[PDB]
Amino acid sequence: MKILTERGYSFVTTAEREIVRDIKEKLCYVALDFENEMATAASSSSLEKSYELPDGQVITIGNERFRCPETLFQPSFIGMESAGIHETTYNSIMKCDIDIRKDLYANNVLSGGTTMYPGIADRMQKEITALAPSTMKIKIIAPPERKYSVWIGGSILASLSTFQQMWISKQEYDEAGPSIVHRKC
Amino acid sequence: QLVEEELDRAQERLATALQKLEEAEKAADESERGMKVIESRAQKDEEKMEIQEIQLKEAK
Ligand SMILES: Nc1ncnc2c1ncn2[C@@H]1O[C@H](COP(=O)(O)OP(=O)(O)O)[C@@H](O)[C@H]1O
Repeated sequence: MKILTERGYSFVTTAEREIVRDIKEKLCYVALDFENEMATAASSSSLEKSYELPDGQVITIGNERFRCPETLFQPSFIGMESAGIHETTYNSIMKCDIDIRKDLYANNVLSGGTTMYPGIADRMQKEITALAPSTMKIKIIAPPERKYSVWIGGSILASLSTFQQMWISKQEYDEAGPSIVHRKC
Repeated sequence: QLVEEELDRAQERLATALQKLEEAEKAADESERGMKVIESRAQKDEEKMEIQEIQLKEAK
């Protein structure tokens, strides 16, 4: 919403925020190499696509398409101090015991909606490969339905027979108070 | 006789005009049908083209 104002389009309402969310879900992708992608978009106009708001009024966006999700890898674009998702993944790995991180390097599982951009698995693998030692096999696992992985796994879990003793019954709550939840389960 | 001759001649010509209008609106209907099917086809083709071009992008 903030980066689209430099082309003239101004979305300020909450409804317009929903419109911009739809634009993001339809036109944005992750660039494998950000710098030369930027130079390419500057040179030609083959990256420009068009979107039609729900009153006519087509809008055309250029390098915004990949500048929007690039923030995941350079969170300094929005004034945050953290590191990109590739770097926090690598740090979380390197915070684990040296014997399991070879098997962690090869089972990076992606989940949730924000991991649905075209080309995010390739960029992620490139970055982690550049960070990790040159002997490990980096494998990014990105299922085609990863937007509902949490719900699917939750149904699998709640269906297990060995899980039917892990519920928090009403009686346990009546005994222990709301603090039952984290104190035991 | 001028009154009644203008009357019935203009009336039958008005009938011909309304039939021409019905023909014109049916032409509008068929043209609109062609337009809608063709634009839907164009939409499908364009979205598939975009999928395939980005697939070549990732592949290469
Ligand atoms: N195809 C897509 N491409 C890019 N982003 C998407 C896509 N689909 C959803 N999103 C983003 O994912 C978010 C919703 O994802 P979701 O996993 O449902 O989050 P939550 O689990 O918190 O509800 C939205 O903010 C939207 O911007």
